[PDB]
Amino acid sequence: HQLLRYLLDK
Amino acid sequence: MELTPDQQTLLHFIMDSYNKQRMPQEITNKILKEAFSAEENFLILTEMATNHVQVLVEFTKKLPGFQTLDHEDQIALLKGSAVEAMFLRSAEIFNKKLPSGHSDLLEARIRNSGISDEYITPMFSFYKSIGELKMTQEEYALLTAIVILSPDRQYIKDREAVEKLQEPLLDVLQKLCKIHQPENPQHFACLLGRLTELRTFNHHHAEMLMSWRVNDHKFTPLLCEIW
Ligand SMILES: CC(=O)Nc1cccc(N(C(=O)c2ccc(Cl)cc2)[C@H](C(=O)NC2CCCCC2)C2CCCCC2)c1
Repeated sequence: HQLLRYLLDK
Repeated sequence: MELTPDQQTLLHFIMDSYNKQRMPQEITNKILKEAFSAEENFLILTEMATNHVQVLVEFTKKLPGFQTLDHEDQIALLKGSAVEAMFLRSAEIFNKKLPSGHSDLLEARIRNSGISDEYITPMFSFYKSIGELKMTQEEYALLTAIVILSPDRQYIKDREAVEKLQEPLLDVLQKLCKIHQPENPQHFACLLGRLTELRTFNHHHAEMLMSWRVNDHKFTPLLCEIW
């Protein structure tokens, strides 16, 4: 979830 | 008959973010230059998978109403649709974006990446079935959006919020089918047939990943840890 959360909240 | 001003607006917002997508030159140059070993061919497919994830997220963020959804449901939608969106984008790249020589080289690389035929054959079968439909850019962009905004994915808390986003996309796709193919009343049904065929790739994909757990060459922690 860390990678998806980063790309989504960028 | 025509799309209402609101449907034209909705389709325009979907077309705009979809057209921004581009397969980078460095990946294209690798398909042409790198060694034909199973390790190098697999490394090219790893680069394509990581690129797809980045492209998918940027596209999804610009989908009308997506950013109005609860943050956890936004994650759940991206997680549940990533595999189906990959096959849809891959179909378009193979059948429209890559030149005949480049795609023949990519297929050679895929067929020699150390991946079993069981996970290669349904993939090329799907590319042929999709190519037979002679799909427009509008149909590719709408189908991709419909796949991402699926209200039946696991771990979504507010499914009704997602239904309100997907229903107007389905109305738009059916209206475009009635406008551009009036002599073929079954054209919309053919597009829904691709949605059901896409869903079968989730179990094929999960089976493929589960088998790499005892392999040192194919195991990619970045993608495996999520999917
Ligand atoms: C059944 C099946 O998936 N077959 C099958 C065959 C060949 C390459 C692939 N993959 C592709 O990315 C791919 C690449 C190019 C094409 Cl034209 C088609 C597909 C793998 C994949 O499933 N990636 C997913 C992306 C979205 C997030 C979950 C991971 C990838 C996993 C990591 C190591 C390299 C290979 C998949």
